[PDB]
Amino acid sequence: NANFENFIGATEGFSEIAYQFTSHILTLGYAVMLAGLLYFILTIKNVDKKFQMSNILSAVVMVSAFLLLYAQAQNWTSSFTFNEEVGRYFLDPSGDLFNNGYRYLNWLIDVPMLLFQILFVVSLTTSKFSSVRNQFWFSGAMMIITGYIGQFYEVSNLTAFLVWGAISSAFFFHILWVMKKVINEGKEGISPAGQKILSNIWILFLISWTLYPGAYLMPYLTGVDGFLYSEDGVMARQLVYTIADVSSKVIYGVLLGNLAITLSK
Ligand SMILES: *C/C=C(C)/C=C/C=C(C)/C=C/C1=C(C)CCCC1(C)C
Repeated sequence: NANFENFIGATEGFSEIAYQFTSHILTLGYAVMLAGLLYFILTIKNVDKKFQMSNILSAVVMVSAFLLLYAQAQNWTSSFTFNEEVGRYFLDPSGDLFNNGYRYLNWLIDVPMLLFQILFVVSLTTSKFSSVRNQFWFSGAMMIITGYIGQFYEVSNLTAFLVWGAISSAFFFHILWVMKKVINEGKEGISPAGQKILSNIWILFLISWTLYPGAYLMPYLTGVDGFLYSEDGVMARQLVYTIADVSSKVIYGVLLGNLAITLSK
């Protein structure tokens, strides 16, 4: 499937470093998700019943993430193979080829649940649960779908690639706007400690989620002839994605659990 990983792998190839590093950073990804899974399971008892749906959604996200990131990892290593002559790893015809599908599926599943789960920890004031939920779920699904559409043109048609990226961005923008409202309403009438944690959650959410569109554009951030437009851009992209995954899923989940506990007090 015509993507950048495959482009680079089929033309320049990947240095030992780029291929080993990338492989290791992916393994950390799914490793951390597994640890996260066990954490959210074990600690579920630490929060009042009325918050436990958040912990549950954390656990489920962990399952999803671990399975698909693990599959992704195996895909990476399988797709590229070493050539003694040039001393680099090249896209392997006997392999399945690298597939972004695993990640974009993970997003499709995880995005709704991550947005949903905060609604079980914080209380809204003037907004309706059902309104916020539907707005999250819709825009979350649209954002990933348009992104996925765009990813097809990454190499083929960099114009459409960006256009769909921008449409995706629009939906992203809508999500941020709703989450801002949720968090602000969540703060009213809770302890300053809780407000502290909600402030932190916002920042983590804002940064961690923005990493994704960053890694999506990563290869072209230096132009077509740029440094990033290479195995290094693949390296960077996958690193950032992995940093975003851990942040947006595990750390996000941890913080919500901590918020829940202060609200039990
Ligand atoms: C746990 C996985 C998460 C939270 C994935 C989130 C993914 C995004 C917020 C993706 C955003 C994108 C854009 C805003 C434009 C470019 C295409 C995407 C999908 C990377």
